[PDB]
Amino acid sequence: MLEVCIIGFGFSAIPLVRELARTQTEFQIISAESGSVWDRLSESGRLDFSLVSSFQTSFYSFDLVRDYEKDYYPTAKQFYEMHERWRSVYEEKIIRDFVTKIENFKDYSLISTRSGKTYEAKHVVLATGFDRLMNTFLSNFDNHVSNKTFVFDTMGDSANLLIAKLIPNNNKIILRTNGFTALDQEVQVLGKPFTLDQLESPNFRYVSSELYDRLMMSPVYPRTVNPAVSYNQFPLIRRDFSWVDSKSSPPNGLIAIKYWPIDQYYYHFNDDLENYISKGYLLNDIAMWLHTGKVILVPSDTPINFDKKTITYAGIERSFHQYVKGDAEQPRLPTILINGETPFEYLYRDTFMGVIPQRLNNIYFLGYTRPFTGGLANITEMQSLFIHKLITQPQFHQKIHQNLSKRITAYNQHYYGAAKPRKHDHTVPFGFYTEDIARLIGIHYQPNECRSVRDLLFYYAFPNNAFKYRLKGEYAVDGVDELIQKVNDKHDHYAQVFVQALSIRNMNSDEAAEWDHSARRFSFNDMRHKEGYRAFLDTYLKAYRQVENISVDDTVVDEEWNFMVKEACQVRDKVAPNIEEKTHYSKDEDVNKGIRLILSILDSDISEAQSIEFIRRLLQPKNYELLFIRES
Ligand SMILES: Cc1cc2nc3c(=O)[nH]c(=O)nc-3n(C[C@H](O)[C@H](O)[C@H](O)COP(=O)(O)OP(=O)(O)OC[C@H]3O[C@@H](n4cnc5c(N)ncnc54)[C@H](O)[C@@H]3O)c2cc1C
Ligand SMILES: N[C@@H](Cc1c[nH]c2ccccc12)C(=O)O
Repeated sequence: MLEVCIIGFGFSAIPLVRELARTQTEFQIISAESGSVWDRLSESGRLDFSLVSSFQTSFYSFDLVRDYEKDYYPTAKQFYEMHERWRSVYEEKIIRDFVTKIENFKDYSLISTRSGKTYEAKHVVLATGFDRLMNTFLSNFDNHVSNKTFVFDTMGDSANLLIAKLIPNNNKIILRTNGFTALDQEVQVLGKPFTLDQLESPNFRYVSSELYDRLMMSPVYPRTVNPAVSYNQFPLIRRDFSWVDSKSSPPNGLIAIKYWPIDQYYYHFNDDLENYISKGYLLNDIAMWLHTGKVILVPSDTPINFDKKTITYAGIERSFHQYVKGDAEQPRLPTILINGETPFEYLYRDTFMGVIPQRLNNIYFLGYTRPFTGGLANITEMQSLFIHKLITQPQFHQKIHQNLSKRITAYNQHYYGAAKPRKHDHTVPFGFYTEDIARLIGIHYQPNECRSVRDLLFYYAFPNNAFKYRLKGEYAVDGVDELIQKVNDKHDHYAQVFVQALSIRNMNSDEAAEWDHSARRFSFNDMRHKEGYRAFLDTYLKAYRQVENISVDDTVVDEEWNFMVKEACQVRDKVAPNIEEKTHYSKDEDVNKGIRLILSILDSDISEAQSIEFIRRLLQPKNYELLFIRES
């Protein structure tokens, strides 16, 4: 009888199928003829956008070792073409059918399909993706609508893309909001560009969770009074974070939108705008929309008349063309019967690492963990190794399952505290998840085995991408050595991120907050770098309309709209004039001097002197314990 049956083949299943093939483990795939959202967009000519995740976190290690030459954000078209490439490789192992039920028994599961053919398999892996009504809404969007008003009740990456397609046709956008977290998907470090996933250095949580909190959360929590940051100019973007009860930050369950800042979009695309726009690189700078009044934030209880399609704000009954509210993504799971009898209910927090449900036997979930930043590939590549190791090695299967409920309890205590399960529990920081899985599999690194300072840069500062853990050991991929070499050379061995931690080692969280925003351009939501691109924004809108073959009238200054903009930006108009011109930009000075210190001792063996003390203390970090990794 079959050893492994995989249900669903799109993107998440790729690395697991690759490993089962290499161990020549018997397996079968069943995926529906229907296809994915990527197929639907392909079939309607709608793959004209880009990923919000960098290439090095969005493509699998066995592609990166062949294809990586620089950091960049691939297009949707590039993403899907990689999906299809791998489908052509394994299509002979795919039965085109739709799974309707799984009866889970002691040794095996009985799988049913719509064609009526049944299958028996010892191990069952589900990688079927998620449902979103927002997908159908993008597949039916008319991008030639112009001179209209739109009302949004949710803000997310899908909503942000629609706003980017609506802005150039002179459409006005109203956001009825209880706040959202937005982050520049690319930032500058002493002028040079870094995708945000490059600057997370997540293993510094092992030094101290308080130090790691100071490294990451001042752009998310309103910790600085600096009047240049968007959460001071537009306080309706602030969310109610009272649910957070973990000492691990960024907390599991936090989601952010990643967007092109206009200064970085200009840097990359201004010399060939019409071509870049047509390739899928669209300007989606929400901070620029608020700055210019093209998007306004209004209180979440602003009244809407759905009968008349009006919304009333600033004393104005504003008629609107369309109202938009996105649904909750739910996973696409078939009916699963505990013991062939009891319906199973999915709950992310009641599974181990989002993969192992504790009510079932030999059933695994692949692709249902979401990364807080970067691509899903980092997550699904590590999940695939975990799953493959579970399927093919009984000693590991037993070592994990013998205390499964206790591992889940300790995991949840660490990352959720006493919070009730939330809809977004499945979102995790990618460098915590890949490192968590690595330590479970045993392909992690050990902080105490670093010899030189260059070793400490790799352990702590080099991003915890899946390929980081595939240089040596059980899941080693050929070519990973040159890839890490390329990445280090191209990012100066990540000395810049390492120096950030050193600069804040003795600050409290408010000192750290103001230090983050003392740079000439701080990483995220710097409102000082918007007005200077007003001219370019007009060039962008003209070029966008040329690509879309549309004629649009911008002569009518919407006076009603201008009035509503003025009402909505009163805090901005008060705090923005407080923006200071400094003599010293403290963060820029500290990072330059810290980088020059590190590159002079890069090759020194572990043997300012207070920085020396800090660096030597990285060999035995005292917050290294993760109790869900142990077998008691
Ligand atoms: C608009 C949009 C933009 C995105 N952008 C990014 C991005 O920039 N970066 C990123 O990392 N991720 C992004 N994602 C995430 C994206 O969902 C994943 O990267 C990927 O598409 C999901 O892979 P999957 O294999 O898990 O699901 P899918 O690709 O949806 O594959 C699941 C497959 O299983 C099939 N299937 C489902 N149920 C059954 C069943 N019962 N029986 C048989 N077959 C079944 C489906 O038909 C489908 O073919 C985006 C998602 C969307 C919707
Ligand atoms: N540590 C870097 C990058 C960073 C901060 N907060 C983040 C949140 C998410 C991703 C990256 C970051 C900085 O302070 O600029």
